[PDB]
Parts: sequence; structure tokens; C-alpha cells
Amino acid sequence: VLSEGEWQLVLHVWAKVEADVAGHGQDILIRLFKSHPETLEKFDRFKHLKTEAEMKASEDLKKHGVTVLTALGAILKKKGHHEAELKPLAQSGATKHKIPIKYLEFISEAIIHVLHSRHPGDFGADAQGAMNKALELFRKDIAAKYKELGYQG
Ligand code: HEM
Repeated sequence: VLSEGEWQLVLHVWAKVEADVAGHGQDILIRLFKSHPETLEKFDRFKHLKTEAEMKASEDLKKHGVTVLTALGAILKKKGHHEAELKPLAQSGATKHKIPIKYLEFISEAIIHVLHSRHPGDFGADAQGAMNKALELFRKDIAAKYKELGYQG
């Protein structure tokens, strides 16, 4: 659980993300694929992208990043009260895409990296701490939903 001031730091930087959801979405996916290339194997229509520039020119990738960040934002705004919003992600992660929690740690690292690269002035230690706790809670609660659906990833 996060304190009310921790949630405000999370939503404060998140408001900055929403000034450019598409570009943040692209930088996060690209950072994920580069840091942890195994993750790119989950995306059938994205593994023909061989270069950073090709990934940025792909409209489908950009659209996907907005879909990912929109869902994540809607969860964060619930400040922990996110069972209704989380359940559909658990279901497709556990029953369709098979996305292990380690891969959610990978994209969590990418999110922190890009937030610090773009917003250092609104993402110092305390805000990094708060966002870390929020994503930790996200992963903890999706793991528990994964197991209720019979996925141990
Ligand atoms: C912050 C964490 C994440 C969020 C909020 C998120 C959200 C979403 C949403 C909203 C969709 C479309 C709906 C559905 O299928 O559920 C999607 C699809 C997808 N996700 Fe995730 N995702 C996350 C992390 C990941 C990671 C870490 C992987 C892989 C390494 C992944 C792989 C996929 C794939 C393969 C699809 C299907 C895409 C298609 O080809 O149209 N996701 N995700």
C-alpha cells in the first residue's frame, strides 16, 4: 500500500506522461525490446522491425504503446483500488499472451528509465520510490490474479 503523498507523486509525473502518450509509449517499448530482446518475441507484427528508427515509424507499434499506457494510467489513477481494471489484463496475460511477471519487471524498468530521461525535474528520488511502489503493487496483484486463473508466470 502507498501513502496519499506517494500516490500524488505518481499521478504528478503521470500527468506529464499524458502530454505525449504516443512518444512515451514508443520510447518505453523500444527501451524494453533493446534491453531484453526476448520480450520482442511476444509481438508477431513487431519482430520485422530491425532498427530503432523502424520502430518509431511503425504506426502499429505507436498505437500499441498508447493502448498499454492508457491501461496503466487508468490503473494508477485508482490508487490501489484497481481490481476491476486489472482483471482483464490478468486474463489476457495469463490465458492468451503468457506474459511472465519477470517480463512485467522488464517493462517496469523501461517505464522508470524513460520517465527519468524525460522528466528528471519531476522524477527525483521520492517520486522514483513512489512509482516503484505503484508498479510493485501492480505486479503483485496481477501475479495473484494470474494464479487464480492457473498461470504460474
Ligand atoms: C505495464 C504493463 C502492461 C500493460 C498495461 C499492458 C496492456 C495491454 C493491453 C491493454 C493490451 C490490449 C489488450 C489485451 O490483449 O489485453 C495489450 C496487449 C498485448 N500485450 Fe500487454 N501490457 C503490459 C505489458 C506487456 C509486456 C511486458 C508484454 C511482453 C513482453 C506484453 C505483451 C502483449 C502482447 C503480445 C499483446 C497483444 C498485442 C497484439 O498483437 O495486438 N504486454 N497489453
